[PDB]
Amino acid sequence: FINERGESIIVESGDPNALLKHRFEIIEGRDRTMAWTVVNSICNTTGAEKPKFLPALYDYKENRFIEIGVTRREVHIYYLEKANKIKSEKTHIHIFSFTGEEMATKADYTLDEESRARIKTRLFTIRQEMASRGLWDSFRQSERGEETIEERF
Amino acid sequence: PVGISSMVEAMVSRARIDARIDFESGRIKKEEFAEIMKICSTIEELRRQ
Amino acid sequence: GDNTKWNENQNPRMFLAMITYITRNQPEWFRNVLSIAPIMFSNKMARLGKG
Amino acid sequence: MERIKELRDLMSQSRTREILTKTTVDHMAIIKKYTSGRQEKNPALRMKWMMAMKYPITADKRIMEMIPERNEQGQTLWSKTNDAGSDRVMVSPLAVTWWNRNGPTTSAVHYPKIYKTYFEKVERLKHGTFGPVHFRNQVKIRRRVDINPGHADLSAKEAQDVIMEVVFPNEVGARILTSESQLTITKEKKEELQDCKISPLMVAYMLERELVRKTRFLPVAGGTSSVYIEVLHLTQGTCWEQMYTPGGEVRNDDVDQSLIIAARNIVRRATVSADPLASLLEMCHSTQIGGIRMVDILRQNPTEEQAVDICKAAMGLRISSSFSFGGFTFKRTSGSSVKREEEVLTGNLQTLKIRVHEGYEEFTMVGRRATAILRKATRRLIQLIVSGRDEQSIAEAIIVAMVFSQEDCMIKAVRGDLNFVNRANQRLNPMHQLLRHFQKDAKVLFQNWGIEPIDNVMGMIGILPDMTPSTEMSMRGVRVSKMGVDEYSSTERVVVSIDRFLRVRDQRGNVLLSPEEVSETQGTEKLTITYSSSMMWEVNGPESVLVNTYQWIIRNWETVKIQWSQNPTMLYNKMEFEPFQSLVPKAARGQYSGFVRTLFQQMRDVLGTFDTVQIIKLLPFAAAPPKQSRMQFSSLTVNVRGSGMRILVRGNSPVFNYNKATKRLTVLGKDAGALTEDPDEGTAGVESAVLRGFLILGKEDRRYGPALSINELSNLAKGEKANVLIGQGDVVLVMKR
RNA sequence: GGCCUGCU
RNA sequence: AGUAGAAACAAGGCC
Repeated sequence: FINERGESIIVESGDPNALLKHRFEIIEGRDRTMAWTVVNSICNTTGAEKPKFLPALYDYKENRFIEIGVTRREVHIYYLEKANKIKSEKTHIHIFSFTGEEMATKADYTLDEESRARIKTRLFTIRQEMASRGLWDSFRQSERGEETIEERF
Repeated sequence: PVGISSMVEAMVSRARIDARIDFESGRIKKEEFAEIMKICSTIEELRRQ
Repeated sequence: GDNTKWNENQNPRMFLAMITYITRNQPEWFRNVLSIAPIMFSNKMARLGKG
Repeated sequence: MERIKELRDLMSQSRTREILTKTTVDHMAIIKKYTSGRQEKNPALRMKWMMAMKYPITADKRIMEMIPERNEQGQTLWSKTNDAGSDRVMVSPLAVTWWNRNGPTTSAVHYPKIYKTYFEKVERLKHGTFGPVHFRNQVKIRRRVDINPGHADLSAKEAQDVIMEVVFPNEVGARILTSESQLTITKEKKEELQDCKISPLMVAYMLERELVRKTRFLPVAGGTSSVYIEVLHLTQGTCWEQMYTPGGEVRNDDVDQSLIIAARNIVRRATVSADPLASLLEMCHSTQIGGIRMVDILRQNPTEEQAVDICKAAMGLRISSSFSFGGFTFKRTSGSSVKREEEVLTGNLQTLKIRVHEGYEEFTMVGRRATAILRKATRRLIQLIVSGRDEQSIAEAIIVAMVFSQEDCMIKAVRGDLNFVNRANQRLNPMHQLLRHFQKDAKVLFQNWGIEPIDNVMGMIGILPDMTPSTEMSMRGVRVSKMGVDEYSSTERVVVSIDRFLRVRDQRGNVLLSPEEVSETQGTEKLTITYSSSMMWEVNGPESVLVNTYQWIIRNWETVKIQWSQNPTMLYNKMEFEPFQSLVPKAARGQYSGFVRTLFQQMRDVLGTFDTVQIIKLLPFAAAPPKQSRMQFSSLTVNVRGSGMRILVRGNSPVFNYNKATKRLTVLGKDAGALTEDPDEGTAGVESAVLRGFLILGKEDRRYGPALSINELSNLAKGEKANVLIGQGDVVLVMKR
């Protein structure tokens, strides 16, 4: 939660205030229409360059987007595909693999390392549960066909 | 209009983003922002019932 | 010229044959969604009317 | 802010909440169109049967408070009874007219902007000029045309995207504009709408109407320019026809296209003419386009085209150069050359003499749908690069280049009956006959040219005899390319001579043009082609009697202008105006005469009033014996084809128009002399020779009341200024004497 | 008698 | 009766 100036309180839970001033504005998981509407609105008000593809979140203090992905393949190939996909990228890119490997552009991880550790713990626990179940290999070998959609009428 | 989000959710999201951008640079002030945000919160509460 | 009883002779099964010959070497889903129309028209029931 | 309050109030209830929550955004269209009332199968019957009832109209609830229950008499204007499935209340047309006569006012100054296409249409129609009507068979061919006068060259989807971005910046969605032209037009529109108070939907609809291009299948014959197709119903008939010149954006593109097609047609017709030079000169001097004469545009617009250049040279004006070949325009860029006057045989064994040229030389081919660059030597081709658009364009360019090379590989390929004589029994140019023979198909020229090796430099593509690129072996000297434009646009217009049969030549002795180069394609003009020719004066038509009369008074203006002032009775009683008077009807000769003589007399009386057009117009009507009268005229009838052509006293007409730009006078579509500038021409806005006993002080003013009419002016008296509507719907101020 | 409909 | 022509109107529904 940003405040009057460029800083955040980064509370743990249940600490609201009259000066909400949310530090992040989620873009992912809003529906394509609403996501693009908000992206165009913020780009117009700020006057930045609209990303060709839908980003994940947005930075208000710095006025740039952020892209976050989860990969089962090699991390470097996914990161470079993300970077080249984002033409004239003015938006930070962040990648979180299950094994814990992390990367970004310029290594400008503008986030609290405690959040990074929390997400790492969440991913590690998810990996533990998947390994106990046994679908982890299927997930690893099934990422290739997830992007493409085939009609099944 | 295209999209698959319920009408109330779309209306509330649009209202929230509009208020946010107005407050960031526009006419909307802190009092009106708080009032509209709390109204949207109670609208969401009524929806979720 | 002019054809007589045009509607009373275009059997929908011929339309299904045409639709299957048109859609050769096409994805199965497209073939099915196109073929469903003659299949439904071949079994149509004509509601009589006001009486 | 109130939006969310209304949303809360709406969701407070159960059914509204249920519909709000269950329905998604996609189902909004279905819910909007959800209605029980079905469409009218016979709208006309329902409308005729509905206006008989009371309250056949539905209006918003605001009528309840915006319009009284009853008007002065007591006729109900609205009823509280609600509509079937809406909150709209029922009102009667009395309500609509009550609004029109008593409703709240408003400033409609922005209405012309929102509906700019329709007002531009009216603007074009108001400034348009008409001409004579011709009865003649029309070959109404059916083709696709453009009905939108100002289409912005955008597809329907692209136009919709542009509208959404301009009017709804946030709702544009994922789409991002790509073409720079789209961005430029978007910026142009955005700058001019930085502050517009009308609703966004109306702006979006206007932009959609004035950007999307529309095409319809019409039986058009002559025109096809979007400005002309707009008035197709007025200039095209089963048997009749008319010349129309829309008063709008005389775009240089349309004018030059019309000029090019007219040049093509005139050259084609002159080719068969017995005396092409004289006939071409007279016809060029006897035709116009879009209301403007051919000579004016020709001397004004520089446009490169074989026929256009032929017309330019024919007039004796400055003429272009850069010789052409097979419809293509060649510009030498290196080397000398000399002819040799030699003899050879063909593959079909026919013997022939030709002139083969010397020296190595490079050339810059140009054309309508292609382009090329060539290097060659004496009888031998060295290299050829081509830049055509379609494959057959490259084939045409290649066969033209092969013919130009004069190689024996081409000479030993000619097979069949190729006779070098024209329809007129005129021996034909050999080169054009070969080039026409090899345009059906040049298969033998391809299998007989030869083969060489290539270095595979630049990754260049190989040649095709019959669409077979060969990337290691290929035709000798010939290359494959695709440039955007020729080297450069030439820089020199030359002098020339012409034979009787229109064989243009240069100062040295080489050949420059001929009636065989006129491409041949039969295009469609954009602006109407006023091809005046058969359209004539028989042996002595009005284009004769009348048109000529005005020409005589033009030529003798120098002594008529001074006889008009001193001893004018000896000018009216003149032996030259007698054929004219036979056309004026016998009943209205003396009335016209008294009218016109009083006009001229009070035009002499007051100083500072002199218009040569009025004197040149109204003299043939003052010939007759004078009968006095008290009335007034807006026009003057003359019997031309049992039909009364009306000549307007004030202003121009289709029968009498003086252009103020090129100073030509025009009778009935026929020129009748250039008119000269008298220095005593009163440029004071006053016109003393339009009304009988009244002057014209200028334009209208709202002080002296509404616009009186011509036939209700005797009510006035001494010194009584007033307003009058006359002419083509123009109001003016007048003053009695 | 009253209400409602004049393509349901 | 009348309109009309392969079936209808020449008033219908409810309290």
